[PDB]
Amino acid sequence: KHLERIGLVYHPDYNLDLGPHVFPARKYQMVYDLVKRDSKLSNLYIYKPDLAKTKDLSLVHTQEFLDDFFSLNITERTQYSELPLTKQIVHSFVLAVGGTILSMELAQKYKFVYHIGGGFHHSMPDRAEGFCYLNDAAIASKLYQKEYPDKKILFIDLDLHQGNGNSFIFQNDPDVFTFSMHQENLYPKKEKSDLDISLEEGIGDKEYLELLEKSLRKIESDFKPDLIFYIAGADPFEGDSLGDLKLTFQGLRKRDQIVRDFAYSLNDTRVVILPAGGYAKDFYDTVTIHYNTIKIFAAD
Ligand SMILES: CCCCCC/C=C/CCCC(=O)O
Ligand SMILES: [K+]
Ligand SMILES: [Zn+2]
Repeated sequence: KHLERIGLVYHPDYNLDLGPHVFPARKYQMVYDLVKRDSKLSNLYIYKPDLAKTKDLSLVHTQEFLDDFFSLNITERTQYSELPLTKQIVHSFVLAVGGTILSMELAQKYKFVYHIGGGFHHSMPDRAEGFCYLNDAAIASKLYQKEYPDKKILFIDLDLHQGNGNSFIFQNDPDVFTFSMHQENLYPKKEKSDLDISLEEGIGDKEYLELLEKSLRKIESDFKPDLIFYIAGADPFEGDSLGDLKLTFQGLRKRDQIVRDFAYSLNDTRVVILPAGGYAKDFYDTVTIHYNTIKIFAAD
């Protein structure tokens, strides 16, 4: 009964100008600004992380990989990232891992924590890929598991792309369940999640949401989570420049509402919400979709 509805995590140093790169790495500050500009949401508490500890990074990542990451070294461990490797990028990723860990800690007092940052679901123990250098949700999961050895974690991954890093890290862990709905013909090389729904180009709201509702029933038939990481990507949007799925703004809202309501129906459960991707042709649509997720989870 102590639980408050929703808190936010953010750090302004997440934001980077990546120049011509496809990834809108300044989305975070504008999602944050839309929150600040809203008279309802501007009343939520915002928490700021410190840099994640290297010892915590090591719960998921190999020392060889961390050596290459921190030294800005170009090797097989870093060269598949599809991103530059600069001190600013290192700094932004280590802060964001700190943010996702903080979000998970905040789930002790909030039903929902929306992290305006993170969702690095392609990051592997020994190699970066898919614009992801460190695995924020995997690291936070390992910490949560040390705190609560009996508790269970569900990843609901509704970003356009499979959460392969998470599927791989948790493939032999019975206390973690990975669920993903993703476009099948895109990056990445597919791992075996606990439940994968392979989507075809052109899927619309009705079919997508039907598959989601069915999938959540399937999950709960097999698995009762205490903590959920909801990877609430913006990239299934019909206007996305990378994806070919055709979810509307209202479809993405309904998606978020379905996940929200699934959590509400499980009394002990808490949710950390992570934005992951989004490549709308209009940058402002990406921002708007993430803002809409916050508004959904914050709703009366
Ligand atoms: C903040 C600067 C660094 C770029 C952050 C990249 C985050 C990638 C997230 C997942 C990609 C996707 O699933 O579409
Ligand atoms: K996904
Ligand atoms: Zn994505």
